[PDB]
Amino acid sequence: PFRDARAAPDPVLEAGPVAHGPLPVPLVLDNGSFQVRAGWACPGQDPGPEPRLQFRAVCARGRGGARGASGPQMLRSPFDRNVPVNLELQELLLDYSFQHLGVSSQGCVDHPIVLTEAVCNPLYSRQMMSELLFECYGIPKVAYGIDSLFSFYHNKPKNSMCSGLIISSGYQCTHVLPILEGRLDAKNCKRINLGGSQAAGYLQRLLQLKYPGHLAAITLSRMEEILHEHSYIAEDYVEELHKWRCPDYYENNVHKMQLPFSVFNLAAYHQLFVGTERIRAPEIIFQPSLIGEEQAGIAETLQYILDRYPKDIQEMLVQNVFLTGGNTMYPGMKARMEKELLEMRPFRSSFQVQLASNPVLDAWYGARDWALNHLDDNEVWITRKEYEEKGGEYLKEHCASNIYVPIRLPKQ
Amino acid sequence: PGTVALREIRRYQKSTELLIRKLPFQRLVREIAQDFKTDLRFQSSAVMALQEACEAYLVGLFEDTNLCAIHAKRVTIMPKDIQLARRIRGE
Amino acid sequence: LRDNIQGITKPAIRRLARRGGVKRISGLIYEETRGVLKVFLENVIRDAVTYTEHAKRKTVTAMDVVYALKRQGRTLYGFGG
Amino acid sequence: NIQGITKPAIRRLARRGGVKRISGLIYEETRGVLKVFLENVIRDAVTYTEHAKRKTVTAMDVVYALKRQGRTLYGFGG
DNA sequence: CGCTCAATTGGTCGTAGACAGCTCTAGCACCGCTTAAACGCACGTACGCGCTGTCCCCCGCGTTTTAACCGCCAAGGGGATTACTCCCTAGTCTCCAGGCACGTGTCAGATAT
Ligand SMILES: Nc1ncnc2c1ncn2[C@@H]1O[C@H](COP(=O)(O)OP(=O)(O)O)[C@@H](O)[C@H]1O
Repeated sequence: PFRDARAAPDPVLEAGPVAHGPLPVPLVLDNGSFQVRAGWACPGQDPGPEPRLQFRAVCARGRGGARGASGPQMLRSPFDRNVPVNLELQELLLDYSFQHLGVSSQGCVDHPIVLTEAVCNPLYSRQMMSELLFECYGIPKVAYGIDSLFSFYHNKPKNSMCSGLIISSGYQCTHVLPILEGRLDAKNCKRINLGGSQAAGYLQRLLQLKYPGHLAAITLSRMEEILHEHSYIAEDYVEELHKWRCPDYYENNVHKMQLPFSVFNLAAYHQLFVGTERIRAPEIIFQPSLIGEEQAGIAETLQYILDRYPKDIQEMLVQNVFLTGGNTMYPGMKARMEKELLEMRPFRSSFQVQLASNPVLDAWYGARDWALNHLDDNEVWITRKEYEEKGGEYLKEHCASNIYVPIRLPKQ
Repeated sequence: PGTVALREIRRYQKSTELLIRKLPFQRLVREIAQDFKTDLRFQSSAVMALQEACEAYLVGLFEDTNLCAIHAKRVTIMPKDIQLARRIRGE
Repeated sequence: LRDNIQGITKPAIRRLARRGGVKRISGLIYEETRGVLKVFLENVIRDAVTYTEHAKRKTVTAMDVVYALKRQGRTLYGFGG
Repeated sequence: NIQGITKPAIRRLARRGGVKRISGLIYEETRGVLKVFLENVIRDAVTYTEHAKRKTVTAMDVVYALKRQGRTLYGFGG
């Protein structure tokens, strides 16, 4: 059968840690349309033991006058299309995270922080986010970067001017990130508007249409079992759905987990047979025309960005295709990706596909190991005295982070 | 100005004769009959009974299309107003 | 040639529209109307011929079409029957 | 007493018809549509019943009324 | 913000077409009157499945406060109207010509007065 989810962890702490040399340990925080992930950096230790608040970033409140329902225990979330675009829920999300991390004594957030932002972040959203971060929370200095570049910075061979493609996936997007000598080539980076939410919503809608006996019993929190544990991505899609065509393959390979139980009962508590369906929700990022929506998908975007470039700079970067975030958790992902890439490389040419050491957590460990090294790069971090003149759109172009564009925003 | 068409409405609502040219209509009636079946030929009264039924039917369609556009807060008809006027009739 | 139903002229369809009481007419409406006008004969001439084919005559009478119009729920006076 | 056909029942009929958003003046105006339809099939049926001279309004008299309106039905009498 | 002007909607004269009373005809089913068939109104006589209040939990409803939406504000630029420019085909009416029907043909060859 299905399991069910679990909640109410013990992230209860004293007001904060203290470490040798400069005393203020930085906070490391990831945004996330699926889940937020956070912690104190734990500097001077490599085996960073306790990331905390690894929680589904969706909230409510008790409208009868009870409590703010920020943490784990209809619903709203502070992100749209992977960019934060909210205040009235973003506040109680950050307050909840800061309660469990601890604040040292009073009505200001004492320690410096590193925080994730979108592959490109709309100028106004950084303005609103920095305005919350400095008007309300009052942090002394702040750093920004991308989950994908942080998880790459974690998985690099060396702390050097490496180059590659980063392939990223998550709730409402996947992005292809051409990085040249540590610099994101933002003029020819691309994204597809599909990923985890679309795959889960699609797998739901398939089972809603295929099994009209159980229409309220199936829900996204049950789709996540079959999506993250029973599904796999094809090595070649027409080759997998071809071998599903014969019943002797089907009945042996099909997954068959019962609904939660109380005519041989399964007409009410069905095994919800999935065979091609446990491939279709994975394929969405490769063929978005499995949904209605026309976009190139990962294979044609990967080809499209490469033919922007001279043939030598292709060969020296395609040596590091890195897989990270979200849907890259599917079993068989590397074996699909390297086949789709072999089909479009020059005939004898070499390439290598690298999968993250932990495709969900490595963004935090990347930002952590980054902050542990860049701790006193006082030119890199956005300092509170810089936000005292810079309007909140501002960014500084440090390694493993987004590209600033010189610009100014009217606000009153 | 762009609106004195409202005087055409009143003129062609005062008028009650048939509006399509008899020869074009008779040619079309015969062509549709002849590719349907061989040696069908029409008395003038049958072509007139056809044309009166056609033009009364189209005046009904235009009245129905008028109410669809008026309901859509328009003062203009587009082919979509006719396609509602068909589906809402079941045509 | 003009046999493409365009022989049902723009101003004639527009005059039927004006008797029908409609104001501004978009330029695709004439052709959409010619589509309906064919289909009305694909009902009426076709069934009228099934009444002509009751007697198996060469002449279509006003009776033959009035019977088709009667079964199609659009009865007509002045011709009798 | 029309209020015996309920606010959720008038919503349910529209939801069985597949409707998304609505505005609540639909409910009493729909009771108006239903009132004239229901009155028509009743008055037609009683008109067929009184030709058969019985005081007991009877299923086939309702069938003759519905069949005059072009509608065919079964299980009751059919 | 109410005029002058350039155009109809509506008015008077015109002319012959399209009625409606003849002016009968004569074909026919209507009206009269018995004849005759069989079932309509009458009607017991079998016995009932609509309605009358007990017992018990179901559905509709009011209340509440989020948050999508229709009604609305104004502007956006392209496609429908108002009007002129020119090309053709709808209607006139003509002669051609042929199918349906009626009729004389006739005399033959098949049938019976
Ligand atoms: N298992 C998962 N399933 C779905 N999405 C996930 C999963 N793990 C991580 N993500 C995705 O990671 C994406 C980007 O990285 P994330 O850790 O959330 O930081 P950020 O949004 O700031 O870039 C998000 O869009 C999120 O949905």
